[PDB]
Amino acid sequence: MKGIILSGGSGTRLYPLTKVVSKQLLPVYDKPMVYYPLSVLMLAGIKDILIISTPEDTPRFEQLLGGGSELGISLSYAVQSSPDGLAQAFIIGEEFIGDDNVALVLGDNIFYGHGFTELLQRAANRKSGATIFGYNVKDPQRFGVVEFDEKGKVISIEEKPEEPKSSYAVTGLYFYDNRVVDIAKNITPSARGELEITDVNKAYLELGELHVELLGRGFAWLDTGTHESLLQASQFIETIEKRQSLKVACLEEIAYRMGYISREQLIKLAEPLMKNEYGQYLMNLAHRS
Ligand SMILES: Cc1cn([C@H]2C[C@H](O)[C@@H](CO)O2)c(=O)[nH]c1=O
Ligand SMILES: Cc1cn([C@H]2C[C@H](O)[C@@H](CO)O2)c(=O)[nH]c1=O
Ligand SMILES: O=P(O)(O)O[C@H]1O[C@H](CO)[C@@H](O)[C@H](O)[C@H]1O
Repeated sequence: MKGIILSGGSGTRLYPLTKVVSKQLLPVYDKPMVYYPLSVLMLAGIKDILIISTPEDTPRFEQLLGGGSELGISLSYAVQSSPDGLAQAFIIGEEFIGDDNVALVLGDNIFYGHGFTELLQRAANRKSGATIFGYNVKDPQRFGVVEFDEKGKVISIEEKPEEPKSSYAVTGLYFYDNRVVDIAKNITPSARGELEITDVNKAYLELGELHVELLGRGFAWLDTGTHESLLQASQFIETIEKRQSLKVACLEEIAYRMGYISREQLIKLAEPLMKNEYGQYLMNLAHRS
């Protein structure tokens, strides 16, 4: 399965932070934002990943992450000329996707919680339909909103409803079969002038093939869309990491844990970073039993 990170957008709300740095290059505690959605695709077992960003920012992401060989993965890059909707990911990424199933993750979403890798690996191994992830939120009218019955069957999905039918946001992580490319080609802009992911998901719902996994209250799903929310996400990750000996979204650790890279390869990544605590962490892991 392949994956796409949609890592463009204007980041207008974060001005002036996003005058000359991509929102997705801003820190979440100690790591560039994009590390977090990338780590989610890696943990799902996805090794062939396309990163989409603006004309100006795409080369900045390639500078940061390269082609992926350090991580035992393949990273490729494409440009989105204007932020005209999430569903454009599949249009820009058509040649990349080919005949394969594909997951999409949004650049500014931060997922963390127990039990998450099992849900990911389940979604990644589901060969048919669309899987979305719902999460109970305070202000559901800000988000795509999924309404489901007693058996978890989707009833409705609506983008930023004025009268939300549930408190469940449709978070920025989506797994699709190959039908998504033709679906994305056949939707039209909304009132926001965007080719909405919600409309991709409605196409699967028409077919009875939109499947929702619930991310329960013990899970954290944050986004970094405002100054206040970006600082709050940074604090959250800081708290988790301070207490534990383990890091969140340490890409090189994940590459090792997923078996994408060897112990020797991890040592070689740690060496030029021994001047800092991040390299020290990687070295310590490589030498653990
Ligand atoms: C609407 C839109 C969002 N984005 C990204 C920026 C944020 O990470 C997220 C916004 O939901 O998606 C794009 O890259 N292109 C777009 O067209
Ligand atoms: C195993 C591993 C999990 N995680 C995250 C995924 C889940 O949100 C949480 C529990 O697995 O920790 C990492 O960020 N790095 C790792 O190396
Ligand atoms: O934040 P945006 O771009 O308004 O909203 C976008 O991401 C949200 C998740 O972060 C989803 O709930 C929305 O369906 C999607 O259109």
